[PDB]
Amino acid sequence: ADEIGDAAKKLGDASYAFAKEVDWNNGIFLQAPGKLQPLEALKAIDKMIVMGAAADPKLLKAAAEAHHKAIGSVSGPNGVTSRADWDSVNAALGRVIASVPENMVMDVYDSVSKITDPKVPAYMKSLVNGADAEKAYEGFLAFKDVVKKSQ
Amino acid sequence: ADEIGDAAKKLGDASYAFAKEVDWNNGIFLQAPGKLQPLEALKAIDKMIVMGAAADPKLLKAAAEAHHKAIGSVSGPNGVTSRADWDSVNAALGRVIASVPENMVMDVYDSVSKITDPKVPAYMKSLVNGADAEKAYEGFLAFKDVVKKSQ
Ligand SMILES: CCCCCCCCCCCCCCCCCC(=O)OC[C@H](CO[C@@H]1O[C@H](CO[C@H]2O[C@H](CO)[C@H](O)[C@H](O)[C@H]2O)[C@H](O)[C@H](O)[C@H]1O)OC(=O)CCCCCCCCCCCCCCCCC
Ligand SMILES: CCCCCCCCCCCCCCCCCC(=O)OC[C@H](CO[C@@H]1O[C@H](CO[C@H]2O[C@H](CO)[C@H](O)[C@H](O)[C@H]2O)[C@H](O)[C@H](O)[C@H]1O)OC(=O)CCCCCCCCCCCCCCCCC
Ligand code: BCL
Ligand code: BCL
Ligand SMILES: CC(=O)O[C@H]1CC(C)(C)C(=C=C/C(C)=C/C=C/C=C/C=C(C)/C=C2C=C(/C=C/[C@@]34O[C@]3(C)C[C@@H](O)CC4(C)C)C(=O)O/2)[C@](C)(O)C1
Ligand SMILES: CC(=O)O[C@H]1CC(C)(C)C(=C=C/C(C)=C/C=C/C=C/C=C(C)/C=C2C=C(/C=C/[C@@]34O[C@]3(C)C[C@@H](O)CC4(C)C)C(=O)O/2)[C@](C)(O)C1
Ligand SMILES: CC(=O)O[C@H]1CC(C)(C)C(=C=C/C(C)=C/C=C/C=C/C=C(C)/C=C2C=C(/C=C/[C@@]34O[C@]3(C)C[C@@H](O)CC4(C)C)C(=O)O/2)[C@](C)(O)C1
Ligand SMILES: CC(=O)O[C@H]1CC(C)(C)C(=C=C/C(C)=C/C=C/C=C/C=C(C)/C=C2C=C(/C=C/[C@@]34O[C@]3(C)C[C@@H](O)CC4(C)C)C(=O)O/2)[C@](C)(O)C1
Ligand SMILES: CC(=O)O[C@H]1CC(C)(C)C(=C=C/C(C)=C/C=C/C=C/C=C(C)/C=C2C=C(/C=C/[C@@]34O[C@]3(C)C[C@@H](O)CC4(C)C)C(=O)O/2)[C@](C)(O)C1
Ligand SMILES: CC(=O)O[C@H]1CC(C)(C)C(=C=C/C(C)=C/C=C/C=C/C=C(C)/C=C2C=C(/C=C/[C@@]34O[C@]3(C)C[C@@H](O)CC4(C)C)C(=O)O/2)[C@](C)(O)C1
Ligand SMILES: CC(=O)O[C@H]1CC(C)(C)C(=C=C/C(C)=C/C=C/C=C/C=C(C)/C=C2C=C(/C=C/[C@@]34O[C@]3(C)C[C@@H](O)CC4(C)C)C(=O)O/2)[C@](C)(O)C1
Ligand SMILES: CC(=O)O[C@H]1CC(C)(C)C(=C=C/C(C)=C/C=C/C=C/C=C(C)/C=C2C=C(/C=C/[C@@]34O[C@]3(C)C[C@@H](O)CC4(C)C)C(=O)O/2)[C@](C)(O)C1
Ligand SMILES: [Cl-]
Ligand SMILES: [Cl-]
Ligand SMILES: [Cl-]
Ligand SMILES: [Cl-]
Ligand SMILES: [K+]
Ligand SMILES: [K+]
Ligand code: NA
Ligand code: NA
Repeated sequence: ADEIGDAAKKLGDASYAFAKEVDWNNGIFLQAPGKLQPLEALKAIDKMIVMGAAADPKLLKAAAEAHHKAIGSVSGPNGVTSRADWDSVNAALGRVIASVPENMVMDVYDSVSKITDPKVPAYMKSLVNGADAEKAYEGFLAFKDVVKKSQ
Repeated sequence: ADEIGDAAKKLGDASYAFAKEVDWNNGIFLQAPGKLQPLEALKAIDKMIVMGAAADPKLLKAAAEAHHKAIGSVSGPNGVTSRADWDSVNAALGRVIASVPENMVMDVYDSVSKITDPKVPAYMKSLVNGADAEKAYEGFLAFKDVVKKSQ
């Protein structure tokens, strides 16, 4: 047990209503988030490869194992994993994020934001309950504070 | 140095003409290979997650580092990496493949083949020189024989 684990459980309370509302079987997630810009997208992938090469190998392994288990408990019409496995996933990703320097995480965020059309967040939000999306994001802000303290 | 490394250099001789011919900046690679079938595709991704969780963490790390270096040497109008970095990539992936049981690798191959439309290989081949694609594949057959012997 650790503090990211505890923080993940508060994140779930804040965000699992939102996770149940997203239709995870929508084909839209395979689409570029706006115009496909292969050269800019390669830049964003390079930043993620750098981050992955720097991330703790055991925490990467655990994150994969948590997603395999989360695939096993998908149910309902939107393909949502169980609440326990949602929390498991979020804690294991928080530990990966904490295992690399802050600059590597911001470089993925900035490099992806460059290729994301400004309409994409509001479009996604419009498909779920907006209050539950707000509550999920406020959850995320509290969670990343604990992550940063282990980082 | 190892035998997969040596085998990668013979693979490059056989396959780098083909790699120069693929237009790696084509947007088509983001598309599903045929009809998007989210539930079947999740099955194929689950098999890759299982394989990744079982793969040697150091060899996964080295494979990411080799792709970061290969992104650095992209040139020309098709986005092809250098010949040296092509070989580097192929040897590092061969080592990952050798670090897990044969069944995990076949389960990814079978689970992806299930979602790949039968026209997709011939369509891809039609965009390059067909003899060089054949030579690249015969390379791959010789390479996977060395991989299997380290596996
Ligand atoms: C096949 C090859 C591989 C293909 C895939 C690889 C590439 C993947 C690219 C596609 C994924 C991108 C689309 C994701 C959209 C979700 C992000 C979002 O909705 O974000 C919404 C926000 C909204 O903006 C925020 O809005 C906030 C509003 O808060 C206010 O209001 C709030 C509640 O409303 C709270 O009350 C809060 O306290 C109050 O401050 C603040 O103003 C913030 O400053 C502002 O940042 O937009 C932002 O962050 C701006 C940037 C948006 C995009 C940034 C990306 C975010 C995630 C990047 C990391 C990885 C993603 C890919 C990796 C794949 C995984 C392995
Ligand atoms: C954003 C979320 C993430 C998105 C992406 C995740 C999912 C990705 C799915 C999209 C990628 C799939 C499309 C790839 C097509 C390339 C495969 C191919 O052209 O293959 C062509 C072959 C042609 O068939 C072969 O044809 C051969 C012909 O050989 C003959 O002829 C030859 C030369 O012509 C030689 O002479 C030889 O000696 C002689 O035997 C033999 O008959 C073989 O038995 C037969 O298998 O089709 C086959 O294998 C049949 C199966 C074809 C598809 C199988 C997949 C292959 C690769 C799977 C592994 C990973 C891919 C995804 C992972 C992502 C990476 C991290
Ligand atoms: C071995 C490594 C792991 C893995 C490592 C990572 C890492 C590392 C990250 C992702 C993130 C994401 N992964 Mg993952 N991921 C894996 C397996 C999967 C599988 C699968 C089939 O198993 C799927 C479908 C996905 C899907 C996703 C997306 C939901 C998301 C990227 C788009 C995004 O930002 O949407 C928006 C994201 C969500 C809807 C997820 C929940 C986010 C928070 C907790 C709550 C909602 C807040 C707010 C409303 C919306 C997001 C705004 C912010 C700017 C964060 N991953 C593998 C097994 N994944 C990224 C992410 O979520 O970025 C924010 C991320 O940082
Ligand atoms: C950390 C892990 C690694 C990684 C791990 C893997 C693993 C593991 C595999 C892939 C494979 C692939 N990866 Mg990779 N990959 C990474 C980074 C990338 C990046 C990036 C921007 O850095 C890109 C663009 C890609 C692109 C690709 C595709 C070319 C390919 C999956 C589709 C396919 O089978 O096409 C067909 C493939 C090619 C055109 C590549 C060369 C194949 C051989 C050597 C020569 C051509 C033979 C023949 C003509 C065509 C293929 C037929 C066969 C059935 C093999 N990877 C990261 C950093 N990648 C898979 C693959 O190639 O399956 C065959 C695979 O097994
Ligand atoms: C081989 C292998 O290992 O694969 C694994 C590798 C990983 C990395 C581990 C992995 C993973 C995680 C991944 C890739 C997550 C990807 C997330 C992508 C989210 C995409 C989104 C949000 C896309 C869009 C596109 C939109 C377009 C919207 C618009 O066009 C619309 C409609 C109408 C227009 O008029 C206006 C518009 C509004 C502009 C939108 O609104 O959103 C996974 C899945 O495990 C597979
Ligand atoms: C060895 C091996 O296998 O490697 C493989 C390993 C993987 C894992 C499979 C792999 C991969 C994927 C990777 C690394 C994905 C990385 C994802 C990073 C996500 C980062 C996020 C969300 C960052 C942020 C930053 C934010 C900042 C928000 C704020 O600052 C803002 C705007 C304004 C402020 O006022 C307040 C604020 C709120 C502070 C935010 O909101 O979000 C890869 C590439 O395949 C390699
Ligand atoms: C088709 C289908 O059915 O797919 C099914 C597939 C599954 C797997 C079963 C499934 C599922 C679950 C999924 C996808 C869950 C996704 C979770 C994503 C979690 C992402 C996390 C936590 C990311 C971050 C990024 C962080 C960044 C933090 C910082 O940068 C920030 C901000 C500010 C800096 O100053 C300091 C900092 C600390 C650096 C962080 O702290 O955290 C589902 C729903 O069932 C769908
Ligand atoms: C070859 C093949 O087929 O592979 C298949 C493999 C799979 C794995 C089966 C597959 C898949 C599934 C995938 C990747 C799923 C990824 C899902 C990502 C979902 C992202 C969502 C919901 C994003 C948002 C963003 C939002 C933003 C809301 C806000 O910012 C807004 C507006 C303003 C403020 O209020 C703050 C805010 C509240 C922050 C929101 O509210 O939500 C797929 C696609 O089938 C392809
Ligand atoms: C977040 C993160 O970590 O992301 C990283 C995660 C990874 C896993 C490390 C990673 C990687 C590797 C990946 C995903 C490789 C994906 C390869 C996909 C190849 C896709 C192909 C071939 C798609 C198609 C679609 C076709 C459609 C063809 C047709 O429709 C056409 C035209 C005409 C129709 O009439 C008939 C038809 C012929 C049927 C086709 O012929 O081919 C990467 C890139 O590093 C990003
Ligand atoms: C901890 C962590 O970060 O995990 C992350 C790590 C990654 C790496 C980023 C990640 C990932 C991606 C993974 C595992 C991708 C796996 C790719 C596997 C590819 C397999 C291939 C090509 C297999 C084959 C089998 C073949 C068989 C061909 C033949 O039998 C046939 C037909 C007929 C015979 O007569 C002759 C024959 C020729 C013998 C072939 O031709 O090809 C993931 C999921 O994101 C998790
Ligand atoms: C947008 C853009 O510019 O992107 C740029 C991005 C880059 C990275 C810079 C770039 C590049 C390089 C790239 C993608 C290279 C891809 C290489 C893929 C290599 C895949 C390999 C070796 C896969 C396998 C699978 C194997 C399976 C073997 C077996 O199953 C088989 C068969 C039979 C079983 O009985 C025994 C077995 C042993 C289990 C194996 O042996 O090997 C490029 C070209 O510049 C494009
Ligand atoms: C959000 C966003 O934008 O992300 C972006 C991120 C990136 C990384 C920038 C990006 C990218 C690039 C990607 C994934 C590239 C993947 C390339 C895969 C290429 C696959 C090819 C060539 C496959 C084939 C298969 C062939 C088969 C030939 C044969 O079987 C045939 C017929 C018959 C026999 O003769 C045997 C044979 C000879 C075996 C062939 O000949 O070739 C993209 C797409 O821009 C999206
Ligand atoms: Cl506890
Ligand atoms: Cl571009
Ligand atoms: Cl040598
Ligand atoms: Cl389906
Ligand atoms: K479970
Ligand atoms: K180089
Ligand atoms: Na460790
Ligand atoms: Na090792």
